[PDB]
Amino acid sequence: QWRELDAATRGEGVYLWDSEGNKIIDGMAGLWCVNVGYGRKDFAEAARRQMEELPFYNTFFKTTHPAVVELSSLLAEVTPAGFDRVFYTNSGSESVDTMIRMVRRYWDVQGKPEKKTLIGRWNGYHGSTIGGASLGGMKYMHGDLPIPGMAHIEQPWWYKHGKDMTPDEFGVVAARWLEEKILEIGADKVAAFVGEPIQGAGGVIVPPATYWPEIERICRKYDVLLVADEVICGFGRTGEWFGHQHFGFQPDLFTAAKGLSSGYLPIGAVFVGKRVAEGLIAGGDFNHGFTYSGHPVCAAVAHANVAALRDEGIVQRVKDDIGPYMQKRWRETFSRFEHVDDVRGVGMVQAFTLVKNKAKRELFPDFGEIGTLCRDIFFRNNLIMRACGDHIVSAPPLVMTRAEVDEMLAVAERCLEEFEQTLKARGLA
Amino acid sequence: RVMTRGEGVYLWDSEGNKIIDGMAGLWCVNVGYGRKDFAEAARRQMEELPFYNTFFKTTHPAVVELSSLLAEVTPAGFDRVFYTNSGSESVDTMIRMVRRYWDVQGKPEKKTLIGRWNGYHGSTIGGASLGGMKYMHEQGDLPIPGMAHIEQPWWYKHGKDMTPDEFGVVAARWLEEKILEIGADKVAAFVGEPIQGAGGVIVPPATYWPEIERICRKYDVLLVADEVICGFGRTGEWFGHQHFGFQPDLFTAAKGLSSGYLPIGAVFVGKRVAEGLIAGGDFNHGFTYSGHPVCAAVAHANVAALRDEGIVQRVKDDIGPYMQKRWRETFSRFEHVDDVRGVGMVQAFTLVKNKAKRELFPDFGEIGTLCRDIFFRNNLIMRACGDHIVSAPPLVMTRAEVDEMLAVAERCLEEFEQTLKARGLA
Repeated sequence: QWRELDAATRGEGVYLWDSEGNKIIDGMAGLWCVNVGYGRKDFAEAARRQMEELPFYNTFFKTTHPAVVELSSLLAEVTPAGFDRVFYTNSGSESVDTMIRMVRRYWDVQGKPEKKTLIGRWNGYHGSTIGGASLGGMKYMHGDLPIPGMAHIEQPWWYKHGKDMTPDEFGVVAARWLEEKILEIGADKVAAFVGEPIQGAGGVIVPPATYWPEIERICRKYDVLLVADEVICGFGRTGEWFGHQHFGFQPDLFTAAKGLSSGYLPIGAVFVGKRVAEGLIAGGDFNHGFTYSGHPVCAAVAHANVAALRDEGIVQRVKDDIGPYMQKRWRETFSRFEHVDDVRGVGMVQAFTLVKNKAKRELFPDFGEIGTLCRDIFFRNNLIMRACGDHIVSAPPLVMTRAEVDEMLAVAERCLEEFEQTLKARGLA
Repeated sequence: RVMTRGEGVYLWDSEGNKIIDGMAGLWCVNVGYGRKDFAEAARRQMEELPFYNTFFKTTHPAVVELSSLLAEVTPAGFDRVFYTNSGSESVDTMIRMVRRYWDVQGKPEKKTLIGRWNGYHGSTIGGASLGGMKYMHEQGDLPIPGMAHIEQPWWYKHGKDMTPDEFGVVAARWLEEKILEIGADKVAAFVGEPIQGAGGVIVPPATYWPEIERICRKYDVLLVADEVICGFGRTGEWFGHQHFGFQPDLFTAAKGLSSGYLPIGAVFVGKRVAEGLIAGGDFNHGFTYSGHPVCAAVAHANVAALRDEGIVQRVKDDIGPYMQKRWRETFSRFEHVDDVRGVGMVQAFTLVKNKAKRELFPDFGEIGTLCRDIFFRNNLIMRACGDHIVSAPPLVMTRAEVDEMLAVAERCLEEFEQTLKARGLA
């Protein structure tokens, strides 16, 4: 009946439940976002409390809503220095859209109305808004997109574009693709470069260690703003509070998604560095949001989420305990298989790639076909892992226990033992 | 001044001063404040299942339940809804659907959407482009391609010697002339708020929309209503386009769907367009898996209340007519107030330099801020859109509360007139 109306039961910890009684291991944590796992009844209480006390705070008053002030203050403590001014929204997509406007408007204030082009990457994802889909580098997205002033460079995907280079060597090369694009367009027309510290929807593409430092060198060289999209890597996913902290680059601003509330309520934000912030304040355009922005109820729940991620040592636990454990076990489990390679990951994000031949580094034809097939197995065994093309990705709730990790891998191991079984059964060597 | 509480149509500050909210948050708090039963709906849903995954072949029940409910309050033909987080996202999504739709029909050149100057459709790059705010077209480098604009049906300004009913036909035909200037083969849709809200509650003549609709059909152009404000009982009908009597192919909604208690939005897709998108496959995912359970649960409670408690029906039959009658009885006498207008529970008027010449004050907006500051000093929230003064209080407002709000409002304008003459601006 539910399927019928749709076409026209529970969650707790890292587990989900169906009406058939079967438990389900959610290795995706909703949409990369449910970082503290499900069943957080103190979040529900924080939401109720706020929706019964003050669910609104109107412009009429000089001040701003307490819960927002309280959230802004807590976030300042967990975010790196120079990000006191935050701009709240309802989603990561809206975050990206907003920062696209802030980026262009900033240069206007700086008396450089030519600097409007943002450079993204192919296979990069930055939301579903028109501007967001334009900044992204997905094909099946490209509403007459992209909009003007949007350019793209190739992604740091060593396995495919690495040739005979070492990852670190390929990191420099891949990063200098940006320099090439900048000189092609003209630095005076380039406003910013935007990238996920790790490409999420693109199949968890982890760039070499040399990549981001080189991207930053180039940005600073040509006076191009550096923007990180923490949509997925945000809030402990890599072990650090933010992806750009792990890879060691400092963006002028960055975008966050509902991971900020572990997906319990819709919310997002753009964190604006001092340099850019003073530019926007000098303009006066986004001053209304730096003050009045943020839905009270969502702020309250988001506050409790952040407070929990820090106070309960969930984030620190990813960097010290469960992260290193997940990476070692992930690599121990998937390195045996004949059609699995490029096993990768950091903190609580992992992935690998289904391949025809590991020796040749030969990918399967019709990139995506074999991935979906492997996904179907995962879904028959009540294990949720996502297939981005022929990439299998993982991103469970950060509070997952070592025991729960082994359990998940145990199931995943079966699925692949079967995957290669079906593979050879269909004649796909 | 610190806000402590909200109850019904009032806001209370830290000192105990009562504040009449004549704007209902942002045109959205329709059932009023102090709704503790919604808090329960949210609480319950968030403890049980505050999310849903695409592993199953099902859609979260709370969402299905909401969809099923909305289908009963929306006109026939609107069975499929695409949920979002805000009115802005709805507009942006609607833009992508409209264009994707014509791609399915083999008409890839049919991509230009037409809006109106002084129109408002969110704050996203696409929404701002479709909107007609000039102070908003420069920032962000707007508008984006495939976006055009026609003049607004503002009679007081562009009415000349025509009667409103005649002006309504002329204003509507601006759409046709634009379509022909661009070429019908390039026009994907026309988009408009049934009543321009942020523009200053611009109520078009009764002849406007019916003519707009005829033109859209004539040139095979999609018609899109933006119910960001008129939605959910504002005009007395569940949706503005119902009041003015036109059937859009899709319409967008904002957090009024949950009375602003939680961020939520939706795109309502008619038969024609829905069937089209399904043939594509681009959006088929969101017609089922889109929507946040908690927000959906609070929306369900809001919509259920709006209907089951006769709140909307009451606007149409009781407080609406009363509000309009009283609104006009109150402001008609003032020398520098004209174009007293409104319907249901959205009203407005315009501060003018001289009613005779229909002359407006210079620097449209300077005088609106002056008058607005008076409302605020007296703990009354009514918005100023230029020299336009607008009002859209909670639909559950009682008659006595209407009289109270109008009493203070009249007091503020008596002052306005005096400070106008004192400053030699009469």
